[PDB]
Formats: sequence, C-alpha cells, structure tokens
Amino acid sequence: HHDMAGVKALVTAGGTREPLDPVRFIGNRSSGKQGYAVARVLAQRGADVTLIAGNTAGLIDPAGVEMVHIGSATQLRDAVSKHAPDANVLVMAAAVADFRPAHVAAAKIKSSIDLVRNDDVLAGAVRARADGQLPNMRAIVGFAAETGDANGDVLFHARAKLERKGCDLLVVNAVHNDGWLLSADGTESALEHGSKTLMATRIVDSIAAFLKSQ
Amino acid sequence: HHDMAGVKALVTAGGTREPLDPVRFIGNRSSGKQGYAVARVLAQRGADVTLIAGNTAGLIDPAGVEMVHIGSATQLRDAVSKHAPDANVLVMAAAVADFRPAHVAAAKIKKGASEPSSIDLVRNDDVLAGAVRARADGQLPNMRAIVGFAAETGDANGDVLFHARAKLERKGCDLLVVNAVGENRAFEVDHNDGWLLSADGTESALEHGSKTLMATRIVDSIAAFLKSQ
Ligand SMILES: Nc1ccn([C@@H]2O[C@H](COP(=O)(O)OP(=O)(O)OP(=O)(O)O)[C@@H](O)[C@H]2O)c(=O)n1
Ligand SMILES: Nc1ccn([C@@H]2O[C@H](COP(=O)(O)OP(=O)(O)OP(=O)(O)O)[C@@H](O)[C@H]2O)c(=O)n1
Ligand SMILES: [Ca+2]
Ligand SMILES: [Ca+2]
Repeated sequence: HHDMAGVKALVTAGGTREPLDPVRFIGNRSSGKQGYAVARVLAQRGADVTLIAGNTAGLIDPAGVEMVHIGSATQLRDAVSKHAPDANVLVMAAAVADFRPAHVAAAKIKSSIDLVRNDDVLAGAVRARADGQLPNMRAIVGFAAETGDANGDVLFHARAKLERKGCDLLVVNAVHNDGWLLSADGTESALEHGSKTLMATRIVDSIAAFLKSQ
Repeated sequence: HHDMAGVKALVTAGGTREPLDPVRFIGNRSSGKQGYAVARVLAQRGADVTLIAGNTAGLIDPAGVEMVHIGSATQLRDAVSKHAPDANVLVMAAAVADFRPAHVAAAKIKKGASEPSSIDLVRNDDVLAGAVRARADGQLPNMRAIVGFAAETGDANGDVLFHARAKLERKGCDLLVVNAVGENRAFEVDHNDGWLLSADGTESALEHGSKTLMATRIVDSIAAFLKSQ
C-alpha cells in the first residue's frame, strides 16, 4: 500500500564533479540509477521526496519528486543542509567525491593538481542527529561499494564501514554479485541482484521496517 | 541532395575520460551532441560514416553510422589510428583531454587520514596533429579533408578570431570549426563568435542556431572544401 505516507524523504543520487577549471573536473562513473530508483519507489509508496542529483547517465526526473541539481561535493553538502530540517529519511546514494582540487583556475588550463578533502556529508548528518540538531530524522541510510582485498574480505570491509559511519542502514554493493543490507542493530540481509526497481523495493522495505521499529 | 555520396567520413565526438583509478577520472562537460549531429548530417547526405564516441552513454546512435566506443584520449588516439586509413574526411569534434593522470591506481583510492596525494599530469598525444603529420608523411593518401573543432574565448591576450586563426595555422588542418557550441535555448546568450575557418584564408560566420543547423553549415563547408580540390 502507501506505508511511506507522511514521510519526508531526502535522497542524494549521481556522482559529484570537482572542478579544475570552468571546463574540466574530477568525476566518477556513478550512473545514479539506483538512487533514482529508491526515490521513485519512496514516492510511489506515498513519501514526499526531494532528490538532490549530481551527474547521472542522462536520467529522467522521477514523477512527483522535487528535483535539486548540484555539481560538487560541497554543493551537495550545502543542498543537504538546506533540505535537512524537515526530512524524516536521508538516503545517501550519491557517489560523493572524497577530494577536490585545492585551486580552481579562472580560465582554461593550457601542473600537478593539489587535493583537499571534502566534508563527509553522511557522517555530518549522523553527528548532527546525535547532537540533537535533526530531531525529525528517523532513518539515515548510507550506500557503499566494497570489494575484498589484501586487507580483508568484502563483508569485513562493509561491516567496518557501517561501524565507522554510524548510520542506521548501510546498502552494500559488492563490486551480478549480490549485495547486503546491514543494519545498525547487527541484522545482515542479502540483497539479491535483480532490476534496479526490485532492489529499490527491498531497500525501501528495510527503511519502512526500521521506521516501524522506532 | 546527397552531395556526400561516396565520401567515407571518420568522426570523433564526446569528451574523453582520463582514469585516476577504476571509478574516478578527469573529464570535461562536453556532451558529444554537436559531433553526433555532424555524423548524422553526413550520413543523411550519403556519406559512409564511422563515429568514434567518447563519454556519450545516453545519446542515441545515429542511424546508419558504424559506432566505435572509446574511453580515454589514448584509446581515442588508437581508434583513430585504426580507422583513419579508410577515411576521406576526418572530423575531430571530440573534446580530447590534454592531460591524463601519470599513475592509475589498481583500486579506488581510499580516503585515508594523512594529507591527500596530489595528481601528477602527463600530456596526451595530439590526435589531430598526429593525423595531419601522418598525411604529410604520405601515410594517409585517401585523406582529403581534416577538420578540427575549437572553443575559443576572448581574454587579455586577444579576441576569439585572433586565437582561432592562430590555432588553424598551427594545427595545419583543412578547416577549423570555431565555437560550434551552445544549444540556442531560452536565456542562453549568443556571443556571435562562431566561425568556419579554412586553410586557404576563407572565413565564414557560423550562426549559433540548433545543433542540426550548425551541423548542416559544417557539412556544407566540408563539401565546399572537397569540391574546391
Ligand atoms: N564526502 C563524502 C563521501 C561519501 N559520502 C557518503 O558516504 C557513503 C559512502 O562512503 P564511502 O565512500 O564508502 O566511505 P569513505 O569514508 O569515503 O571510505 P572509502 O575510503 O572506502 O572511500 C555514501 O552514502 C556517500 O553518499 C558522503 O556523504 N560524503
Ligand atoms: N590531445 C588532443 C587535444 C585536442 N585534439 C583535437 O584538437 C582540436 C581542439 O584543439 P584545442 O583543444 O582547442 O587546442 P589545444 O592544442 O588543445 O590548445 P588548448 O590548450 O587551448 O586547448 C579538436 O579538434 C580536438 O579533437 C586532439 O586531437 N588531441
Ligand atoms: Ca569515499
Ligand atoms: Ca585542449
């Protein structure tokens, strides 16, 4: 039915672009499709959805969703801050750049590129809510792409990321391999590889169950 | 009619992406749409078109055009090398990255706690200049027209036409399409700075109109150049 009726949901999706000059940037390969899918399913289930979108694979605005377009990780941060005070659910599906060029050239570059860190927006929301600044925020959802490497298997890294971020739910993609839904209470649920819509339904199901538990 | 009948055209379009690791890259804001429009007009007018496409995942493949997909400027270079021997016209509409990161990480660079490491850059080969030189060295006997594209702006050192003329003579191409950019949309300002520059000294204004109109003017200019020879 419409379980999300009355819920205000803030979703980020797509990759950010960190400018080097007016023409060039550091970007990433995120398509935004999974984040758009979650926004679409939330709206379909009655939520009042605001979608902050960075760079996407040409995607169409989902119907009934309020669109906010950003470029950089800092612009995404400011857009999340602007829209956070009344949101009940934050879904951080955007591939947010960890670093940005330290200097942006005023004109086209005809030179090593120095980098500085961007703010961790997801962690900022978790801390703000813990510090009493987001009383309406009932669920904070992070996304992660994890792989096994010489320092640990994929699930080890995913669990560590849940613990460090402190969010309520971590949607993990193992990079047709299945992913995971990791909850802050320790629940771990396999996320089967299906269409983006079916996976979005499973993600939103988990959000709805978490909201009912609280 | 079909003036481009019998012409084999190799077109590059879109921006390139220069990897930092499997997920991140240096990129640019070019859409590839103007180059796609030139390929589409060439085919509509009878040309046998091969389109080497960069960062254009959401664009529709032009009908009747052979598609070649590349990622980086070096991959674009290699694709042009492979396909140029078949072409009579090379249309270099791609926004090719001048630089690439010197090191490509095997895995996505992790957010540590120490200071982030700068990115060293290295120059990518000038594909257009490489084609001009190969033709001059006798390696491209079928190549009748080499077309470059450039976005130029006036700055403290000169206006658009000053910079554009200098780039044409410098690149050594037969035609330089200057500022075939913009979408002619509401609230988009037209700086009336579009030009078609020929290596014989002819200079014609390129009106900023739709992508299809500009592609038609560009292909008209190619046809006029081919007929001049
Ligand atoms: N500057 C950033 C970076 C990431 N994110 C959010 O954090 C989650 C992904 O974090 P991740 O990149 O996996 O964690 P990092 O601390 O950056 O660790 P890593 O070294 O693996 O990149 C996503 O929800 C993403 O939207 C964010 O809010 N702000
Ligand atoms: N590594 C490169 C760079 C650009 N091009 C081609 O060169 C033309 C545009 O050149 P432009 O970027 O305007 O001149 P540059 O020599 O790169 O000078 P600038 O730094 O001003 O860009 C286009 O046709 C583009 O496809 C190319 O073949 N190989
Ligand atoms: Ca990161
Ligand atoms: Ca350039």
